Amino acid sequence: TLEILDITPCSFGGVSVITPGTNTSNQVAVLYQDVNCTEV
Amino acid sequence: VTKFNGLTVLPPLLTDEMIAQY
Ligand SMILES: *[C@@H]1O[C@H](CO)[C@@H](O)[C@H](O)[C@H]1NC(C)=O
Repeated sequence: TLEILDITPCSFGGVSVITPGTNTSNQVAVLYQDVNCTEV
Repeated sequence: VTKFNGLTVLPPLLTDEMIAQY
């Protein structure tokens, strides 16, 4: 069908781990850059 | 004043509105 489809590449982003001081705490926060969690 | 093969533009920590606030 003579229709136009835009192609944008698969989402990629550096995973950054937000870590409070290991002695202070053990919980973890993970960051997915420039990606909405709907895709995640 | 007026790139997807693994090249990522990390946003500034201070947003343009926040830089304007400074
Ligand atoms: C992520 O959420 C929806 C995906 O359905 C999208 O429309 C929205 O623009 C995205 N948010 C961003 C890129 O900040």
